[PDB]
Amino acid sequence: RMFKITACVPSQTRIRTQRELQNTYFTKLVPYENWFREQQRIQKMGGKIVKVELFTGKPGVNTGLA
Amino acid sequence: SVVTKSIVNADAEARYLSPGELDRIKNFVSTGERRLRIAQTLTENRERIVKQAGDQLFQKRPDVVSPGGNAYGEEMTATCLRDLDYYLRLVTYGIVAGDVTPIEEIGLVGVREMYNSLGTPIPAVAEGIRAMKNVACSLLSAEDAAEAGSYFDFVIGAMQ
Amino acid sequence: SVVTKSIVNADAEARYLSPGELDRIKNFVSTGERRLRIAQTLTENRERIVKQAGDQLFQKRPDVVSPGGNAYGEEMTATCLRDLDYYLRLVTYGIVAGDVTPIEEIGLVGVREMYNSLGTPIPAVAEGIRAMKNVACSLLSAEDAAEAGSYFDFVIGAMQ
Amino acid sequence: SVVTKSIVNADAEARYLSPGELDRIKNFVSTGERRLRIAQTLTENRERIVKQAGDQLFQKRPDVVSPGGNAYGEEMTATCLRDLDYYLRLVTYGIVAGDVTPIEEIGLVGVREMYNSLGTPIPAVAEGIRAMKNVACSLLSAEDAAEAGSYFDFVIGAMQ
Amino acid sequence: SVVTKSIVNADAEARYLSPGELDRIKNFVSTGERRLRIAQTLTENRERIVKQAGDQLFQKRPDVVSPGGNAYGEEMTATCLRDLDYYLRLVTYGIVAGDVTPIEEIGLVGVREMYNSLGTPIPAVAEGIRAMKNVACSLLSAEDAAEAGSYFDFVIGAMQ
Amino acid sequence: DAIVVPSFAPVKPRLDNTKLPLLSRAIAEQEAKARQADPSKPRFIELG
Amino acid sequence: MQDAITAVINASDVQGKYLDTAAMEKLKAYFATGELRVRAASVISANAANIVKEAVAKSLLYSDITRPGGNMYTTRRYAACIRDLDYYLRYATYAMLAGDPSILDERVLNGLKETYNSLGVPIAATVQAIQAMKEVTASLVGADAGKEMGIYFDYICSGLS
Amino acid sequence: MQDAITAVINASDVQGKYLDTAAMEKLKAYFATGELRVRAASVISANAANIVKEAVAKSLLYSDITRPGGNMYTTRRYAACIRDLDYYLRYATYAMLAGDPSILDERVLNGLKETYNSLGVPIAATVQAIQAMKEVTASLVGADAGKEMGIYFDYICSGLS
Amino acid sequence: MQDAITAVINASDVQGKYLDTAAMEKLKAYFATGELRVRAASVISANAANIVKEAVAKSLLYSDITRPGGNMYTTRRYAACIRDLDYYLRYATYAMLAGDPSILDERVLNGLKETYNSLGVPIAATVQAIQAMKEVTASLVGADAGKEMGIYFDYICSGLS
Amino acid sequence: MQDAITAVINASDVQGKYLDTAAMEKLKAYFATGELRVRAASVISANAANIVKEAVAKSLLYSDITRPGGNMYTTRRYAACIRDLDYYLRYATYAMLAGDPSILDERVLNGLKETYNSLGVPIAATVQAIQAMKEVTASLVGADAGKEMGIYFDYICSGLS
Amino acid sequence: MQDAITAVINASDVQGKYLDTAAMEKLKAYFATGELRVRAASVISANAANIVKEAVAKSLLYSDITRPGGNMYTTRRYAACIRDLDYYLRYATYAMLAGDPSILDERVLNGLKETYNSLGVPIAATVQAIQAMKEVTASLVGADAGKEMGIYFDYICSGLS
Ligand SMILES: *[C@H](C)[C@H]1/C(=C/c2[nH]c(/C=C3N=C(/C=C4\NC(=O)C(CC)=C4C)C(C)=C\3CCC(=O)O)c(CCC(=O)O)c2C)NC(=O)[C@@H]1C
Ligand SMILES: *[C@H](C)[C@H]1/C(=C/c2[nH]c(/C=C3N=C(/C=C4\NC(=O)C(CC)=C4C)C(C)=C\3CCC(=O)O)c(CCC(=O)O)c2C)NC(=O)[C@@H]1C
Ligand SMILES: *[C@H](C)[C@H]1/C(=C/c2[nH]c(/C=C3N=C(/C=C4\NC(=O)C(CC)=C4C)C(C)=C\3CCC(=O)O)c(CCC(=O)O)c2C)NC(=O)[C@@H]1C
Ligand SMILES: *[C@H](C)[C@H]1/C(=C/c2[nH]c(/C=C3N=C(/C=C4\NC(=O)C(CC)=C4C)C(C)=C\3CCC(=O)O)c(CCC(=O)O)c2C)NC(=O)[C@@H]1C
Ligand SMILES: *[C@H](C)[C@H]1/C(=C/c2[nH]c(/C=C3N=C(/C=C4\NC(=O)C(CC)=C4C)C(C)=C\3CCC(=O)O)c(CCC(=O)O)c2C)NC(=O)[C@@H]1C
Ligand SMILES: *[C@H](C)[C@H]1/C(=C/c2[nH]c(/C=C3N=C(/C=C4\NC(=O)C(CC)=C4C)C(C)=C\3CCC(=O)O)c(CCC(=O)O)c2C)NC(=O)[C@@H]1C
Ligand SMILES: *[C@H](C)[C@H]1/C(=C/c2[nH]c(/C=C3N=C(/C=C4\NC(=O)C(CC)=C4C)C(C)=C\3CCC(=O)O)c(CCC(=O)O)c2C)NC(=O)[C@@H]1C
Ligand SMILES: *[C@H](C)[C@H]1/C(=C/c2[nH]c(/C=C3N=C(/C=C4\NC(=O)C(CC)=C4C)C(C)=C\3CCC(=O)O)c(CCC(=O)O)c2C)NC(=O)[C@@H]1C
Ligand SMILES: CCC1=C(C)/C(=C/C2=NC(=C\c3[nH]c(/C=C4\NC(=O)[C@H](C)[C@H]4CC)c(C)c3CCC(=O)O)/C(CCC(=O)O)=C2C)NC1=O
Ligand SMILES: CCC1=C(C)/C(=C/C2=NC(=C\c3[nH]c(/C=C4\NC(=O)[C@H](C)[C@H]4CC)c(C)c3CCC(=O)O)/C(CCC(=O)O)=C2C)NC1=O
Repeated sequence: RMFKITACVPSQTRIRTQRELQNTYFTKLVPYENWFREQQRIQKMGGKIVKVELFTGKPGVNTGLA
Repeated sequence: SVVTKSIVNADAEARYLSPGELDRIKNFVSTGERRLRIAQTLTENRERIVKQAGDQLFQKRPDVVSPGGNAYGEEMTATCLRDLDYYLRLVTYGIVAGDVTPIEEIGLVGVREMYNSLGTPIPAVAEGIRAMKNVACSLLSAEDAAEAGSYFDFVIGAMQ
Repeated sequence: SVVTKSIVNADAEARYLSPGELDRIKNFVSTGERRLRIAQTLTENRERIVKQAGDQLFQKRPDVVSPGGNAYGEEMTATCLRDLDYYLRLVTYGIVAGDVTPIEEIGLVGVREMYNSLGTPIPAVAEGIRAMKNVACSLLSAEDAAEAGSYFDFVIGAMQ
Repeated sequence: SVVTKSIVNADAEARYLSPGELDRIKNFVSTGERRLRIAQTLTENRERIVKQAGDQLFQKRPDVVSPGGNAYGEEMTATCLRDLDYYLRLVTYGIVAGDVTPIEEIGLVGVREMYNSLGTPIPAVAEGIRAMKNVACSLLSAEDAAEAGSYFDFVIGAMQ
Repeated sequence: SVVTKSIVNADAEARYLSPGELDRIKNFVSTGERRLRIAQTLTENRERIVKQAGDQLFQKRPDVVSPGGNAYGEEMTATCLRDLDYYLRLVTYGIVAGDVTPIEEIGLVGVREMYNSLGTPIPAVAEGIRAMKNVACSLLSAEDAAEAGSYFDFVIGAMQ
Repeated sequence: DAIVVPSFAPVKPRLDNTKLPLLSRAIAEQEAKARQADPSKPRFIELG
Repeated sequence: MQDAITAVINASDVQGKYLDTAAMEKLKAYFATGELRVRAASVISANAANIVKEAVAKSLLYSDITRPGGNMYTTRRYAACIRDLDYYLRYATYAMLAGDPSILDERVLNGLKETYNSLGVPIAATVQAIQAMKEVTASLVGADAGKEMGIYFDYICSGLS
Repeated sequence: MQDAITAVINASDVQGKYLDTAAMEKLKAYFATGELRVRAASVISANAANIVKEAVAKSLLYSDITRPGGNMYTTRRYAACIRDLDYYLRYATYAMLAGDPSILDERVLNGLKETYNSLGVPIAATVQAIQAMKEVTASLVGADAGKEMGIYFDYICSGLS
Repeated sequence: MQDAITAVINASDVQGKYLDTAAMEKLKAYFATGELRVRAASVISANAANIVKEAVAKSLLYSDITRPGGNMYTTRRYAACIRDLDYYLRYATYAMLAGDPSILDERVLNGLKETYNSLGVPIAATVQAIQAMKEVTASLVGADAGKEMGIYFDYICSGLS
Repeated sequence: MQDAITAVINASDVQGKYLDTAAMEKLKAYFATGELRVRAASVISANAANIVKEAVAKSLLYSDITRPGGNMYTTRRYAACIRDLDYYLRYATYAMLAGDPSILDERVLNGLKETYNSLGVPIAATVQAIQAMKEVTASLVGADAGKEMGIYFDYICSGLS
Repeated sequence: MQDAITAVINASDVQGKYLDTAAMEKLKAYFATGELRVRAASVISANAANIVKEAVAKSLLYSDITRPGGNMYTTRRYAACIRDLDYYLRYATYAMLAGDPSILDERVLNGLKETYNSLGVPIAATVQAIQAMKEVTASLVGADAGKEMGIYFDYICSGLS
């Protein structure tokens, strides 16, 4: 059940001379198992979670999950 | 704040605060009145601390206020003195907070990049903050002045 | 211990101990004598706490000592009473140390795995430890009972 | 103990303990709890009891503590209080024992010779014990005072 | 003897007698008076030491003199007391010599082999010699008894 | 087929503490002061 | 990721002004309340599992959502629901200890509404359930601490709503 | 001699401190045991002669010791054996009531082994007889009393051997 | 990782006994000494850079080691050498604060021998350098604290050698 | 990783000859025994935790090892010990199902004794424990499947020893 | 191997100093206790076999270890066990005579744990046995000397652990 997510990762830890746009703003497909762990990590990093969609799977399915 | 750091550690391990971490915030809670007192005398004497320390800094390395120095002219010297006031109130925030997280966030990350973009010498900034520390120590009691001095020391180290 | 926890965190941060962390170590050092006395009275009343609390637990949970229960049979009941003695021992260690580090290392980590293999219900174990906390509270003054109660609270919360 | 005294008499008689002797042992068994309670009261009020007794004894015979007296000076007065405390502890032992056997072997055999050698006045020591008896009667229940007074009285007679 | 053992060690390492070894030789010769006196006491009381200690051995180990035992019958018991007599003689020789090499040379090299061939119990012989040592304690003053006791100790230790 | 890092072995320290200089001073002090006379107490000659 | 002290100094920093006596009054009030907060946290932690059990029993159990086709039917979904309630309680006590709602917004409510609607989790039912948690927690911590617990529980309710 | 109470008093005197809580409960243990002790003592006195007779019948009677040349094979020797057994029994009953082995050490077991040895009376035979007397005494006195009487008689037998 | 307190309670735990009075005496001694430890740590933490600077100057400089081909020659290796010296001083003060050398053996000296042999670092030169650190830090913290820092520095020396 | 069939065909593959009749016979034997192998695996899959519990009680409990200082003492160490027994039983059922001990050598017995020596685990006590597991699992699966489980359990013991 | 005097002079030699007043103190203390050490050594030399005999009976006999399958079973292994106890007692008397535990570490406890683990000897059971020896030898030598023997028997126990 891959979740399509859109998120930001502003970082005050350092000022980066190399490219940072790629990591800063991104959309990724995160599987259902990973999403809670990733949600907690990005929320801890303090980035704003702009958007979430259920790219694969169905909103509710008792069995037959991906 | 130490409260913030304790919550962060427990959140990382997905645990409620352990009794020791709870005891830490208890101790800081009782220490709060002392910390507020130290910050209060700093803000009451903010003008005096800034002024004589600034004159001492210019006396120490006059090249800053000499022609060709970054702070040559009354307007330039005024803005640098404004920066000294900025850093002093940063230290007041750190003193009440109990840790250096507010100081770092407000005015440290990228310290070299900011002041070299301005063309200002960071070692000279260090001497200015050192003068502020000395004047602040005079206005603090010796027992209290140890606590404020630690934040000043962190700031000068970060300036370098 | 307070010292071991502070040094662990400072080791990860690669810093000589922060002045605030040293201050906490100072306060723990001064309060150590009160901690030792609290631990002393607990070990002096080891016998009363175990038997009184265990009988409270069996009243609260007659199922465990019933036939078809985990502890039925004087021998099995006695070994559960031993477990209660073990956990009181760990709590006395924790009170002296000042953190849960000894408690969690010695026991209370793989607690669910061990007790699932043994067949005991871990909430029932938690009920027994709660009874121990109540008896110890009665044997302590209100201040002292609060300090010891926190470590008992950590143990029962981890059991659940 | 009373049992010890009965055993000594039986050993001399070369006969098993008499039925009446066993009956008194039974009475001692019954009165063990009451005797222990009285002894606990004396031990609890120990410092105040002998403090008041010392003041009363020095008032009755001021030459014990005056210049040229045996206990002249603070250190020797404290030693006099210790001797009284030795007697008080012996009386508590004897109250627990239910017999004069504990005291007689400690402080009632050769005590006159020892006190004569050091120079302390035997009559004044006896008065001090009497002052203790009055204080104990004040600090104990009426029948508790009667029994404790009896043991105290044997000590006073021994001093004579 | 001490003299011969010192000479043997010096012979092995090819050295003339060291000054300290010469002192020890001189000391042993001078205290030979005490040595002879102790040996004279033991030979004066050869009869009772053997007789009393052997009776104590028989009482402590009834199985040795029981039927179907090594000492059954007056003839065998006479030989058993003869063995104890031999060992006391060796002990007196050892006291005179100042060393245990005469005792070992005569009667501790192969005692297990000889006694097992005879059927005699080696631990029982050791216990008989222990009885001789205990009898010796009364006969010899405390200072003297320690000196003779060591030779008895070697005999029993080798026997076991 | 060998494991370079099989597992990290615990070590029993060779140097026993309470022999270390600071604790040793403190242990001496607590013992000696306990045996000595006690401040702020009425009876001190009675104690063994 | 802020507490009461961080919020006060950051607000003064946004103004650019130095610490004011009114700001220090806010700090004093938080310090005066600190010990009360700490003991509440210990109680919450020890009884956290029981708080969740009682609240779920009083709010969600023996109802249509646990009945088949109700979004908490199936063991996997039931486990996720109780876990989420556990996390709500833990973050709530973090916020209570801090004395600030910043943690709730930064680490809980962000993306929570978007994810819950994406999976169609019944947001009204969750809000009712955490209200049930709120009264259980109020009983355990006491009235004083319960009022502080209440504002952060209601803050989470607002974010879900 | 000593008692349980007297021995605790002696220990407290050695320590130099007034009655402690530990002293209180040690003394209280003696106080509780007193009822059992005195009842058993009355029984022991009542059946004392029968106890001796039963013990020797169980152990040394109808044996080579009784037969000629067995250290008990005379009217005088037999009377002496019964006498020494009665001496041990009486002092043991004393000591059981007292609760301490000081009485047995001071009187019963002083030089007894050496005197027995020089006479030639068998220490092992006496020890067997003492154990038989202990069995008979425990039966007569009762289970709880037998345990205490066993301890005191054990001191006598062990000291003899 | 262990402390003096943690070591004491762990020893009692291995035996399976609640903290004995002897164990309590050890713990009380550590508490009595804790303030002295905190003071000494405050001192050397402030002077850590100076301690490293003086030790390097006294033993490691103006020698072949810091001239071409000497293992301290090259700025990368010079930075690494002074970094290792601050490592040693920082862990030494951790061990001093703890009152236990378990920190040093668990962290500092686990395979440190092997790393230096691989790298080509001269073990003897490192031992000389930390000996110089020991002299400087002992002078700063005083005699009684210095003999406490001294044992931990010598423990590191022995591990290296 | 190999099984009986894979080993047979690989042995023929090295030669490059097609499967001859003797190789076919070996394959037929494995097919003949396969049905009982499947039944045994299904049986001990059902009783996995119970088998571990029984073996632990049989040899590892109420012994010094689980008493303080014994290496099964401490809750973590108890969990690790039962985890290892779970590992051994699961790999034993893998080897029994395959008909080859290659899994045991490849995934269990390589670097196992050295890790146990470093950890301080008693190899002898582990061997005893899995011997007890062998008894319990043999009883559950039956005698002939018990012979098959036994050879692989013994294989594990030999590797540990 | 060292003794108290050799250790003192070796430490002074390492620090390149004539014997200190504190070093002279340690030497005097050893000389004051020396005659007591000599007397104790004589006592347990005479009773060495008896001490081993009692300790074996008091913890190692009529137990699962000496019953079949318990390592001490078999006459070989019984002889080895009692020989090891004689080794421990003899080296304990060496250490007591010397006044230093260096003998124990250098000749007994080096590799002893490793060999016992390889052999299958129970380190716990040997520790229990030598503690039984400690009790017996303390009774024979006396209380003062028994303390001195204990600080070396415990040293052997700790090495075995
Ligand atoms: C300066 C003219 C103005 C300004 C800038 C400002 N920018 C940021 C943060 C980011 N900027 C970028 C942009 C780039 N990243 C890149 O890699 C490149 C090259 C391809 C560009 C142009 C990104 C990604 C960030 C965010 C991540 C980061 O921190 O780098 C900030 C910080 C905002 C914050 O608080 O987190 C600021 C302040 N600010 C001004 O006032 C000017 C008008
Ligand atoms: C019965 C063998 C054991 C037992 C059970 C017990 N269960 C409950 C309550 C609930 N059980 C469920 C279970 C499920 N929900 C699911 O979706 C599925 C899978 C499809 C399962 C298995 C639920 C949801 C509830 C609560 C709400 C509800 O009914 O929907 C109880 C009552 C709890 C109480 O004591 O208050 C009990 C007792 N009890 C036993 O003794 C057995 C060992
Ligand atoms: C319980 C009151 C209700 C309920 C919940 C339910 N939630 C999910 C799934 C998710 N919930 C979250 C939310 C969080 N993740 C976090 O890390 C945190 C802490 C900051 C929260 C609050 C997420 C990310 C998911 C998806 C991934 C996951 O399961 O973890 C489910 C699962 C849905 C499914 O399996 O398809 C359920 C059932 N359900 C109810 O009926 C209650 C009203
Ligand atoms: C000269 C322009 C400035 C200056 C320098 C100064 N340096 C030192 C001492 C040392 N310098 C080095 C440098 C290097 N080591 C390297 O491996 C490399 C790369 C190849 C370099 C550049 C080193 C190692 C030392 C330490 C001493 C030594 O080499 O043994 C000093 C002496 C410092 C002292 O008091 O001891 C000085 C003065 N000083 C100036 O005024 C110039 C601005
Ligand atoms: C107790 C209130 C409940 C209970 C418990 C119970 N436990 C056991 C058996 C064991 N318990 C332990 C526990 C520990 N080992 C540790 O190292 C620690 C930390 C220091 C702990 C707490 C262990 C190891 C055992 C195994 C036996 C052993 O010790 O050798 C039993 C016996 C189980 C059986 O049937 O065999 C019981 C009954 N039982 C209850 O009813 C209570 C709710
Ligand atoms: C139980 C019968 C005995 C026992 C065991 C014990 N084992 C460990 C630790 C480890 N065991 C292993 C072994 C394996 N790892 C595997 O992946 C597999 C299957 C492929 C096996 C067999 C490993 C790697 C470890 C270390 C890592 C870990 O903790 O898992 C311990 C813990 C030791 C410690 O303190 O760290 C214990 C106690 N203990 C006993 O008393 C039994 C005789
Ligand atoms: C027997 C005819 C004689 C005799 C023997 C006796 N033996 C013991 C005690 C033990 N005997 C053994 C023997 C063995 N252990 C072995 O492993 C083997 C080989 C397989 C043998 C033969 C052991 C170990 C003991 C110790 C007790 C135990 O097993 O735990 C006793 C008891 C000694 C005591 O006082 O404790 C006795 C009496 N006794 C005789 O009278 C016969 C002549
Ligand atoms: C007795 C308490 C326990 C016991 C012992 C046992 N030990 C061995 C074998 C050996 N023991 C040693 C130890 C030493 N060698 C030394 O030189 C010294 C002093 C410096 C010691 C302490 C050694 C080297 C061995 C192996 C060589 C040998 O056989 O001597 C065994 C034999 C094991 C085997 O089967 O081969 C036994 C049985 N056994 C117990 O049950 C007790 C707990
Ligand atoms: C050398 C001197 C000497 C004598 C005489 C002696 C006698 C003697 N008689 C005994 C028994 C006995 N003696 C009698 C005696 C009598 N019953 C009667 O009805 C009659 C009136 C009477 C004899 C005519 C009885 C009945 C017993 C057995 C007691 C019993 O066990 O029930 C016993 C105890 C059993 C035994 O031998 O172990 C002894 C020792 N012992 C001695 O050492
Ligand atoms: C400290 C208290 C005390 C003891 C212990 C004691 C013992 C004692 N037992 C003695 C003799 C004796 N004791 C016995 C006793 C026994 N005969 C047996 O068969 C049994 C094995 C054994 C006891 C049941 C015998 C037979 C004699 C010698 C009697 C004689 O032949 O003259 C003697 C010699 C004097 C005499 O003949 O009575 C003494 C002094 N005396 C004491 O004052």
